[PDB]
Amino acid sequence: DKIHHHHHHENLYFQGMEIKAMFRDVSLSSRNFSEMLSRESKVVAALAAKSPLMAHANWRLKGNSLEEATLYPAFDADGSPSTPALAVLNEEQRGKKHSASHAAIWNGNTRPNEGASMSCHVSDEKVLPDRFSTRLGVPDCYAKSQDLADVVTTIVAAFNPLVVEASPEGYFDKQVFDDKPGVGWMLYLPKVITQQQVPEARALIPVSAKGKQTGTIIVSVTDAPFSVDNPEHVAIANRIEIRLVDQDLLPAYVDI
Repeated sequence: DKIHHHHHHENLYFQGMEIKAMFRDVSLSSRNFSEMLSRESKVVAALAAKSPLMAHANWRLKGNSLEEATLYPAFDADGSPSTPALAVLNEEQRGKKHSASHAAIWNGNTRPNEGASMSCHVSDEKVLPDRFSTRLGVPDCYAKSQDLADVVTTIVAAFNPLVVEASPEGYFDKQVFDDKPGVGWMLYLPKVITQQQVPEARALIPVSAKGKQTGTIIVSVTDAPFSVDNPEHVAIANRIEIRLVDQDLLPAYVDI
């Protein structure tokens, strides 16, 4: 109900798909809202191609209430960051030296399972990694793995991350290593990962950029939408996690 439009509800448990990325951009500040919203606009564009409910015009800033969460559109008609949105983010940042959510937006849809939201977490000290996350909702029978791969590749091109995790909420309690990233439905790593290294993987999608393979998306399930309630989906994602660690391909969260 308030999972997408309220600011702090991103810390609460919900039923839906979650794509979490960790990156290190030494040129990105926590006050550079224009660059944050422009990167989010690229991710929104990938979602808008799949569903009309994700169109840029519908997206709004998050708020402390449903009323102020529907007042400010995130983008202009062309998809660029809107000035009213940048004006609000600059005023809320004023004085506040510490914030756990930057450029937090939602698709303005309050209907169950029809909503979506995303936010950035930029650290100015750059000792801890920067973060980006997006929440979409429970995948139905018409949820193709290629559609999720397209959204992950767009996030890789927009943030050049060190890791992207894609899994339904609640998979973290089911992953083999709690100190290392989970495979879930998909896992992106900025390394060339082959069939010989991970023979359990149902798909290994190469991600290319600047004239070479930048990384690989590891897919556990390709026949149906990944379900945390399906013990077969969890067991194969768990086997892939064990395989990746056995060959020192899976880093610890603290080491990222």
